[PDB]
Amino acid sequence: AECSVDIQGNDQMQFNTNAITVDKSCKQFTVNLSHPGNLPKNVMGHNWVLSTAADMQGVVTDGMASGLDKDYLKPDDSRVIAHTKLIGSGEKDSVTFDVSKLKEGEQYMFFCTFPGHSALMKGTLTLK
Ligand SMILES: [Cu+2]
Repeated sequence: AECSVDIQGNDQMQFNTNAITVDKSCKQFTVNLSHPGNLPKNVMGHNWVLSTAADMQGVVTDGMASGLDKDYLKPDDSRVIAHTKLIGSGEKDSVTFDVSKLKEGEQYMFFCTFPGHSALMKGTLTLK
C-alpha cells in the first residue's frame, strides 16, 4: 500500500490532484505539500486541510474570517481532521495522521482555506 502522497499548490491556484485514495491497510497516511509557484503566502498561500465533505463549507467559511495569522483556520476547529500549515513560494510542509480517524462509506474532502481558493483547490479523499 502507498501510504503517502506528494501534492503541489501553484500560482494558478490549483492542486495537482483531484482525488486521494487512502488504503485501508495503512495505519498512518502522509501528505507532502509543496508550493512550486513564485507568489508569497499572503497572496497565494496554500494549505492542505482535511474534513468530511459535510463539514467543508463550514471550515472554509470560518477559516477565511480567521485571518492569515491563524492560517485561515478557525482556532481549535474540531471539524478539521488533519492539516498542513499555510505555505508560500518555495516552502513545503508535511502532515501525517492516523487512518483510524477515517471510515468507509463517508466522503472526505481536502482543500485550501486561503480566501477564495477552495473554488478550485479541493478534491475528494476516500478510505478503500
Ligand atoms: Cu491556496
